[PDB]
Amino acid sequence: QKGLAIITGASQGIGAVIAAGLATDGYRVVLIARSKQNLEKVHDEIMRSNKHVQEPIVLPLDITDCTKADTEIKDIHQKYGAVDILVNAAAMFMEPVDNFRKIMEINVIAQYGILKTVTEIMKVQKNGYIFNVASRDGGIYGSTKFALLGLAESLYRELAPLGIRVTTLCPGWVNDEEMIQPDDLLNTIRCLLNLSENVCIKDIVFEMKKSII
Amino acid sequence: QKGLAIITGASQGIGAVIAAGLATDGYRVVLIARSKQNLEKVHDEIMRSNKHVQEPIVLPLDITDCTKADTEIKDIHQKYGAVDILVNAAAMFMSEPVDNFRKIMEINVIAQYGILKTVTEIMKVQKNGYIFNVASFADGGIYGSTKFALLGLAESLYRELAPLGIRVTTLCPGWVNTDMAKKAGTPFKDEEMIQPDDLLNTIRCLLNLSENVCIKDIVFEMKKSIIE
Amino acid sequence: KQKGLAIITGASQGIGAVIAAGLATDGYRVVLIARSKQNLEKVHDEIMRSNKHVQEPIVLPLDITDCTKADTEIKDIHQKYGAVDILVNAAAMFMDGSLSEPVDNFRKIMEINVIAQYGILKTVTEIMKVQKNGYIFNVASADGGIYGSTKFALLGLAESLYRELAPLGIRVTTLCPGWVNTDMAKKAGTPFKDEEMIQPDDLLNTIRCLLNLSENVCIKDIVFEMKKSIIE
Amino acid sequence: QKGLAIITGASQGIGAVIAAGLATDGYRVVLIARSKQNLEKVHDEIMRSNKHVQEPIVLPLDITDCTKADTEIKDIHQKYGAVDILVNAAAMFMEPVDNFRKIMEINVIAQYGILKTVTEIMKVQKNGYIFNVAADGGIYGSTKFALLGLAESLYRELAPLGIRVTTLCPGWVNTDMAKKFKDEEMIQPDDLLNTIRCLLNLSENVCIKDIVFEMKKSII
Repeated sequence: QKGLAIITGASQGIGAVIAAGLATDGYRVVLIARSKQNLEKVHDEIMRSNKHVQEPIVLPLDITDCTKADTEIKDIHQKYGAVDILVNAAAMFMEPVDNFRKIMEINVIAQYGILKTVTEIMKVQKNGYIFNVASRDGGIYGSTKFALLGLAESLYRELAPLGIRVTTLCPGWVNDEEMIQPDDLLNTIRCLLNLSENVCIKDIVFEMKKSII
Repeated sequence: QKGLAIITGASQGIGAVIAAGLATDGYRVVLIARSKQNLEKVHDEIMRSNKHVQEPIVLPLDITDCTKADTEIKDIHQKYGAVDILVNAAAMFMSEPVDNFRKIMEINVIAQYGILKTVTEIMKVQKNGYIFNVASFADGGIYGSTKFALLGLAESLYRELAPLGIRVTTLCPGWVNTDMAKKAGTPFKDEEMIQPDDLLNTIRCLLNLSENVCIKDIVFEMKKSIIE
Repeated sequence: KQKGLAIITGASQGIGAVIAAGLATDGYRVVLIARSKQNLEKVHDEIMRSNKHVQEPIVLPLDITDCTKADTEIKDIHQKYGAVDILVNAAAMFMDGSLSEPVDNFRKIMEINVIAQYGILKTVTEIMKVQKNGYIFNVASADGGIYGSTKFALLGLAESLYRELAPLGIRVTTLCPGWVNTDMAKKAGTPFKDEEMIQPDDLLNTIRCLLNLSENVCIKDIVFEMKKSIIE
Repeated sequence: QKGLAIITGASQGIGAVIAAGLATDGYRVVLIARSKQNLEKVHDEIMRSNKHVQEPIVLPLDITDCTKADTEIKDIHQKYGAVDILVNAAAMFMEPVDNFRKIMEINVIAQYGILKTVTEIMKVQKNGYIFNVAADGGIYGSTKFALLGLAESLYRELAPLGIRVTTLCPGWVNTDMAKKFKDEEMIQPDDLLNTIRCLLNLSENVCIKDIVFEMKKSII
């Protein structure tokens, strides 16, 4: 647990909890989002709750701005070294056609841009771990949800032979503790990071007890 | 009485086969593809091969232009009546990846969404209809993302349209023996692949099932593939 | 290619009875398997009344749990009538044993549904393996896990024979319908109207469609859902 | 307080590694298998391997003998109390007809029997966790699916009762049960042990039906 940890949706909920979780674990986290108001908030807390932490890297950014987002990340790669972890924890953004195109762009294209950038870096490293946090209208939501899965699926198979691992975590509801707690997703990741170097888990599906029956 | 059967990618391969077949069965097929010229040929072949068939409607169209697609199809519906079937048989399309990824999503997913929205609007009003989807390697995940997005779309509509009386079935064949197969990178002999008629006859079987039977999808596999 | 023998289990009623009838009308010489000789004969007589010129159905009074007697009878018919083109496993699901110990009920349930099925399969597949051709069709349908386990065991069996038999020219397809409109549905007290359910003919017509696909086309399974079930 | 942790296939391989792991963690583990002496080994290793540990109960038992198994498990429950965990790590025992019948008895009928007994107990406690470790004519395939259908069935049947179930489906794991091709860089038994560790620590309302472990190698 020594290199950088890029985390989208880092200023809120799950992204924030995992950011503070890996920072405590030793990684140097890169907090991506927009609010150089909400991020710093995560920055200050992290380092105000730890005896010793590498200190978070506040990178205000709109990942939907693909070109810029790619520049920002590369720059961060030039200054602070290798990237060991990428956690896609950004919340999903749910005339008809125009809206569907817009939902695909923000939820899938942008994500693809980030993976594209971070994957080039990791392959040069022959190592790295990618974590995807999912969830679970004439098909808008479904098409978008599967688009991300199929993307994860493809990367899983082609990045494995190169030492890079991909795991998508699919929980039902998470924030009332009748749901899946954010710490559950964080601890499952710590477990993942600690498995044998040759072990690959495609994904893990988290279901709420109440939802089962 | 058999109404309209709209087929996309109707000028070549699987589409041309299913279109010619449904026309023979008695539907008035609407042939959609970019080339007016190549569509007229499928149209010609049909008239020629059938004694009594409703003349296919040649609709040169780029489904990417969802606005034009909606207008044209609704005009056809107003003029010819009920739309019984939609067969999405358009071929899968595949300087900068991110923009390339967008064009691939737009052409394969966004466009089909447009056609599906138009047609389902018509079918929802009729409280009847059958939608068939014909589906079919690294690259940073572009191919799989696109494919899964179509299935996710299909999955959602299957559930949403069921109660309205509209059925949806996605057909997933491995390599299919059409000219498009040879021009693609097919390493198998004609015989070894899934045949075009297999898909058409499966669609024929689906159309004949009782009204309340729903089959989300049928996966077609090559003996050869299983062997290997 | 002349049409040969078509063996149907659970042929005296329900879905099996309907498929057997249709296959007889299609030209196959059907072998009706079930325990009731009386009821098998009624099916035999009904088919002949529907069409007197059809190949005459072979009535085979059998308890398929008697794997040895099943093997013997089936093989004699193969010796007698030739090539076995089709096997349809449509015997109903025996789901309940009135006994004290559940572990014992689980044994009996597994014996009657999986081991028995395995037996029939073993006999017919070795016949088809010699022929290098044939088509096998399976009709699927707080237990403490007893039901679910028996159901998957059957699916697990089908899935492996699918891969195992494909290269031998033998195809396997499992049909998984929700409620089907037959007398057995009535016997099971279905809460649905007849038309609301999947009709028997849909399974029969789907089997007919599979039999006409090109020889190299393999479809492991087809799932049938009732509009209502989805609407619910 | 941590109660009993029942482990089948505890005398060797994965079950062995899982048993010693849970012992070190705090549970009083019941070691089930046929070889008494081998169960003893695990017992003593665990003993000498930890400064302090609840002493493992050695239970020489052929779970094939259902009635005896149920009895033996009830005594331990009577005598020692609550059952927190049940780890089915027993190996897959593999006229063909009668042979298939035997394979089902040993692998599925027997396991059902164990689950029945343990489930009854956890039912009352309203708490508990069950962990499953997963030209033939379809025998192996059938058996494997049978076990899965059972686990899937219980998964949603026990969830509302406060009892969780998770099936761990690994590929090749490096245990000496290596009768039969990879170079000691398969799945390590510790990976399964640690995964179970993680699952035990998740919120009590989170449910994970199964986890598929693959070899970076197997994905060519």
